[PDB]
Amino acid sequence: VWKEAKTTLFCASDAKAYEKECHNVWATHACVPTDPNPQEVVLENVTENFNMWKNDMVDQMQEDVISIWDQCLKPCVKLTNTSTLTQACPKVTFDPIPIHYCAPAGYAILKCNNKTFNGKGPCNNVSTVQCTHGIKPVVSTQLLLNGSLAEEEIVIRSKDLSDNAKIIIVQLNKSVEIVCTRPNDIRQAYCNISGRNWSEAVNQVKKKLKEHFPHKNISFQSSSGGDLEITTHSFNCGGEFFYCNTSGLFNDTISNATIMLPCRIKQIINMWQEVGKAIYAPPIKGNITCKSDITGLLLLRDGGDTNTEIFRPGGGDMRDNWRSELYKYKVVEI
Amino acid sequence: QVQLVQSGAEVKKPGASVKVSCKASGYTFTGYYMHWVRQAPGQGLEWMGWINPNSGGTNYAQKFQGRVTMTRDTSISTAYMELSRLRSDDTAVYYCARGKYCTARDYYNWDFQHWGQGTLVTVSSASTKGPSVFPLAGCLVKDYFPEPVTVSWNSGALTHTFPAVLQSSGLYSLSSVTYICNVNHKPSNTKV
Amino acid sequence: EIVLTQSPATLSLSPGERATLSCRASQSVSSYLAWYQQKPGQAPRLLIYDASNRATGIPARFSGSGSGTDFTLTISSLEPEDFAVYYCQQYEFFGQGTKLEIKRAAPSVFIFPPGTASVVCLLNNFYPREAKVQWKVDNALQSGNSQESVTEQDSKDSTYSLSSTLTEKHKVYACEVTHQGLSSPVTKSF
Ligand SMILES: *[C@@H]1O[C@H](CO)[C@@H](O[C@@H]2O[C@H](CO)[C@@H](O[C@@H]3O[C@H](CO)[C@@H](O)[C@H](O)[C@@H]3O)[C@H](O)[C@H]2NC(C)=O)[C@H](O)[C@H]1NC(C)=O
Ligand SMILES: *[C@@H]1O[C@H](CO)[C@@H](O)[C@H](O)[C@H]1NC(C)=O
Ligand SMILES: *[C@@H]1O[C@H](CO)[C@@H](O)[C@H](O)[C@H]1NC(C)=O
Ligand SMILES: *[C@@H]1O[C@H](CO)[C@@H](O)[C@H](O)[C@H]1NC(C)=O
Repeated sequence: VWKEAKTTLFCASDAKAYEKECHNVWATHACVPTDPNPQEVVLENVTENFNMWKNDMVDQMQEDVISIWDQCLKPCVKLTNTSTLTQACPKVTFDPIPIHYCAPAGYAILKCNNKTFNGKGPCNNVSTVQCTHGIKPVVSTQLLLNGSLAEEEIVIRSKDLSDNAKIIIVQLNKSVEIVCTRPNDIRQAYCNISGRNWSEAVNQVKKKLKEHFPHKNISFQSSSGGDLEITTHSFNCGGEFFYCNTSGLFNDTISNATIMLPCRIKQIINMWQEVGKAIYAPPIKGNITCKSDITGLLLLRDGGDTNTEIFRPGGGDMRDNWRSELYKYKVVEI
Repeated sequence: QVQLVQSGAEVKKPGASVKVSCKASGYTFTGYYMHWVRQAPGQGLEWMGWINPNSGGTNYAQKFQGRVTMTRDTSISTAYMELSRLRSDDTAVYYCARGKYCTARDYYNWDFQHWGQGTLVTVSSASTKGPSVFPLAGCLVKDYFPEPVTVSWNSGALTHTFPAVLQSSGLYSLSSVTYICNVNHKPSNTKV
Repeated sequence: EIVLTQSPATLSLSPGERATLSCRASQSVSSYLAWYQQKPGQAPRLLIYDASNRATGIPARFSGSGSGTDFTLTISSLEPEDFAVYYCQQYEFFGQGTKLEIKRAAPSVFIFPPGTASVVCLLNNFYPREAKVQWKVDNALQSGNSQESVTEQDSKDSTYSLSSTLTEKHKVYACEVTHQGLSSPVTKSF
């Protein structure tokens, strides 16, 4: 009836032309209004193969989130070893909005509703939709923010878990609030999180993790090395780049409920769209603040003989960030 | 014309740190993980870790953490390995090695298709020392440091030079079996 | 996390013969395995990737097989350039190595007299590799005060050679050599 195929998806968002948010401006030019009533047809007695790691929908969501950044967050000067660029650098309003990815005629999207699918393999309870759920293009590292949350229990997703060179996406199932603020070292900011809520998460997952290993103890430690983007929970909030220090989130002793993360606001950043540095104008005046929901984690397991298996926060290609939401989906040609 | 080239042999004393270089050519440096692997004399291979040159991300073998640091400089296609707080048994030849496939291919990355030439180290309390050469009525080339030494007979006109052994003194000794043996120890500029 | 065991420890054959090398993964579930050849003082060379694919520049006489826990490297006909040490590898993990040797001699034994005295015993061009050197000083068996080393197999006769060094009180210095090619131990002395 259908085959795995590739083509040109299209995006859909509930974006008003009234708004000045940069994300909205981009959507109004490249997305169509969300179909109001979506008709999804579960398919009885069917099983379909899925590989989140070979999914070309990601490749497209990548291109698009680059697109927004290209217009949404223009750097004053961006440096590569081929090219130097200096240009207009305005500050813009900035709030990520969900994005849906629909299929044109001749094609449809298949979704895996199994609450525990790892992302590579067949799926018993498969449905069919004309458009993904709405995914907020959050760019972040170590911690996955504002995503979807696992329906029932924690899910560990990797291509080859024995390969210590492959990202480990973790989809939590109980979110954890995080509040990051720069108030009005003077580019210093901070985040607050509930130790108890975070530790509870760290355990539910450290428990889930030994399930994939034989009678091995689990440990959490800070990153082994890398650019500040990797070695910190890095992100943008209000067009400002926070780099926050998760040494108090990745530890085998989890402190009091409220724990405080030192952050710093950077004008120079190593780019994820490309290999280079982008320089940005200093932070705007004001109380820049961002309450976020941690929905998943990115991690890496130390290799080499160990009696403990250690995991460390890992930034990765952003695509992984898209993978975390586009795991459930595939593209079929009728 | 893919090439990987490493810094020259280095000799350091116990308790010190070392930084080995690995200069890459013939490909996009950020496109491929560079791993590090070492080899004790006559022994197997021991993997040390890998680095992602796009991001700087690392993974280290648990055996050494905080004794080893891996880095990159994308501007000069060069990877670096730093091993601190050296033990005598860290004496080994060090190789860097590239996976066959680009990170973007996401396939099985641990097929080491390209290797550097290796970097010989020596963790020792010993100091450079020329050999004494005694006749085997061959020649016994005793009490030198570090490796290596070369031996010829009759200036190359007479064509078994044995592998050296490491004595408890920390100095090497080897044997090679008118007859004249020409012994050269470059580190000490000795020629007998 | 995983251990690799290759067997045998040493493989001795002749050109034209079929070569089979085994690598057994301990408890492993992966199906990826690479094979490497190494010659002395040289970098390893990747022979086979992903278990069953020949690397570029590798001759057709090399084959890989296996999945699961037991894997095989096959060389249809040994050539002179094919004798070397062989490693398997999976993920970050390496096997202990297999030495592939030319299979084919009693040693010729020589003793050399010397604040220090070094006495040297030479065993020249013998096969097989197994050999025993015993130092005797005034007919007393020595222990703890000698070191030895052995050459790589000779490129012309495939033999090994061995040098042992023992490092005024005593009169008779002897090296006694035992080897299968000798119907009884040979003693060289001064
Ligand atoms: C994850 O999603 C939440 C929303 O569900 C994001 O929170 C939003 O954060 C932005 C600032 O980062 C807020 O916009 C700002 O609001 C203040 C006060 O209203 C205003 O002075 C600024 O000009 C700007 O408009 C937004 O109100 C807030 N929304 C909610 C519901 O809290 C959060 O930032 C997201 N996380 C990441 C990493 O993007
Ligand atoms: C920059 O990278 C290019 C290839 O991407 C390379 O050819 C060039 O040598 C690099 N520039 C340097 C070495 O500074
Ligand atoms: C999440 O899943 C874990 C097991 O993986 C379970 O212990 C926990 O109760 C779940 N939380 C919620 C809110 O369902
Ligand atoms: C995080 O904080 C710890 C101590 O609070 C510090 O040692 C470490 O260098 C910091 N890491 C980063 C990436 O700032």
